[PDB]
Amino acid sequence: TVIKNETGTISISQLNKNVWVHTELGAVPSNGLVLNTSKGLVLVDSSWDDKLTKELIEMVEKKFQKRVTDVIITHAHADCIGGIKTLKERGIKAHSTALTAELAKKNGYEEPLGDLQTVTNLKFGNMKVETFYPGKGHTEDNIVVWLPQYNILVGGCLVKSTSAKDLGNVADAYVNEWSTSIENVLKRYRNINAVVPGHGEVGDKGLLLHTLDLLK
Ligand SMILES: [Zn+2]
Repeated sequence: TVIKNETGTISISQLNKNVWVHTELGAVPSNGLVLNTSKGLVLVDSSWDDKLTKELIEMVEKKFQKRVTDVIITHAHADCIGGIKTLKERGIKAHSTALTAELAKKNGYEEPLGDLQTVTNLKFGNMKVETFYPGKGHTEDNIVVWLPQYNILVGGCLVKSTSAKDLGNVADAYVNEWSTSIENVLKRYRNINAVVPGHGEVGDKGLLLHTLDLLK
């Protein structure tokens, strides 16, 4: 099941019952998650900017007939925190680590909550979510999201997709530490099913090994 906007720059597809993957084109595609809970919609990352972000929010609210209550910002880059202004004026809580919050202000973005610690467990209705800071990699502040009831890992931009041969923007990256950070994710979650990369299609733990390979 896949739903798109008239333009084709925004799509939302179902992973399973309450988990969907949203993708926006900026033409570079960017992934995020949409969690349908008994108490509102929770998103993992926003979109490139405020127009795409408002538009994404509008679609999911229309489809599920619920409000987006929270959003998890994985790092301080446009494809993740691009629509923080949109989120704040709609009363949407933008969760982020303290580091991500200061880096956002540093990049001229409105500041997220800065409430997430190294390991944080959030539960929205019946939907369990865990955020984990593995260390520096793609950016200094990048975190991953884990859904223990489905064993789905949102590696975000710390993980590259299967056909990706480029690590992307490393001007802000910590290439050398990146590998150790992926290892921490691997040691922390032993039984991973699906992993969502920041760009590209959903895969498995093989995506993390693939990324470590690119990093060698
Ligand atoms: Zn990034």
